[PDB]
Amino acid sequence: MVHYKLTYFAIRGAGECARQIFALADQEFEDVRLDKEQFAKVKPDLPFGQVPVLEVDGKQLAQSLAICRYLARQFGFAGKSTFDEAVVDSLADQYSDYRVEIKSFFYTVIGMREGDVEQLKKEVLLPARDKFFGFITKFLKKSPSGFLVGDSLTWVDLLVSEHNATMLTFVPEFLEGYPEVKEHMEKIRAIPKLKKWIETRPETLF
Amino acid sequence: MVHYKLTYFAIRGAGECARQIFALADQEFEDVRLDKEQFAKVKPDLPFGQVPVLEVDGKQLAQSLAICRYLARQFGFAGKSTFDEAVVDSLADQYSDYRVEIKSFFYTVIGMREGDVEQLKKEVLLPARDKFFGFITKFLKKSPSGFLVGDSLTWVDLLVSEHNATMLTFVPEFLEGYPEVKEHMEKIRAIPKLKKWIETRPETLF
Repeated sequence: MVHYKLTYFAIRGAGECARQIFALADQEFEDVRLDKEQFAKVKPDLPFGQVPVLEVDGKQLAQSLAICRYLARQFGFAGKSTFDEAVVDSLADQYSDYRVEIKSFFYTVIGMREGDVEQLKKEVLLPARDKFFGFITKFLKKSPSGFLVGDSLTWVDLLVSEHNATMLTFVPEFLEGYPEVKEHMEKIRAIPKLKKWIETRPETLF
Repeated sequence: MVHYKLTYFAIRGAGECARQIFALADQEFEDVRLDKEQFAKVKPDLPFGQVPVLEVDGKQLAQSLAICRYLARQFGFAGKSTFDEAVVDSLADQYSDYRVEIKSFFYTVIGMREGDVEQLKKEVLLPARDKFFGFITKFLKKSPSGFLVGDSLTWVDLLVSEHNATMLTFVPEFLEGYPEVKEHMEKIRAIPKLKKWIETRPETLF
């Protein structure tokens, strides 16, 4: 069959969505986890000199979003129509904008950058999250099934549920003003094959 | 009969790549260009409070990339295989990473934010275009046909060529060490249905 290989760091981060799609599909893949120094050696061979990279039968595909969308389409977690597919897409991009907003908080909290936590929480993380969650919860309120688009799992469900789960580990009161978002993170993560993966996957933080 | 409406500002920006596919596909649409006050009355009703928004028989879709991809799939400008569609997706995502890096210089020229144009250009813009252009050149040099993916026009071809033409009007030597980038811009813009649009669309600053 198709051979899949995902090359990324030894964290969840931007590789985890792919992993979560594979586990939802019962799809074997080679899960290759690099440290900093091995990234430095292989990166000139990557399409944009960056991880995560997906090879399918040796053919490279980079960019988490493009990878996550591709695998979802292959295994039917993209949306049930091309329009719902675009809607999934639009939420995943809104999520990414958010992530750009908070890049200075996250990289400080994960100990990879210099800065003041509580202050970067106040001025950068909490605003950015309010806007993002404000929009996310409108989608959730118009969804009786609890999934972000339609009434079936799509790849954004994973992006957002997994990020929230990670955040709680750094910011215990992250879901404070947002009961729907919390309900969503628990609904997605209790999906048996996903649940199995969260239990068995390598343990990192973030 | 499918009715399309594009809602955006009186500006090229995030709306234009949608407009260009509509030009290539010979597809009628309502080009709705709003001002400050108009946007503000409508803002609460947009899915993430932002334009561009596309209405497809009344269904809203936000986020420029989600929008262009969806349009591209409809009219055969997305890629020839779902993998190629992935690779186009990833160059679009790289393009946007590069727009995030250059934001600071972009809002300065545009007269949106403060900051020095000698500084920001040397320090932010040109090293970022250097990184990015090496990528685009690599895909170009891999292509016998001139497009960035495959032997056919794709929607990242439109985003990349429209940004270069735009940047060219703030930075006269953006593109000086980069003949194949220039040839790509010239080649995409000469496509007759797109040429006619560039010549007939309203003239705006950006």
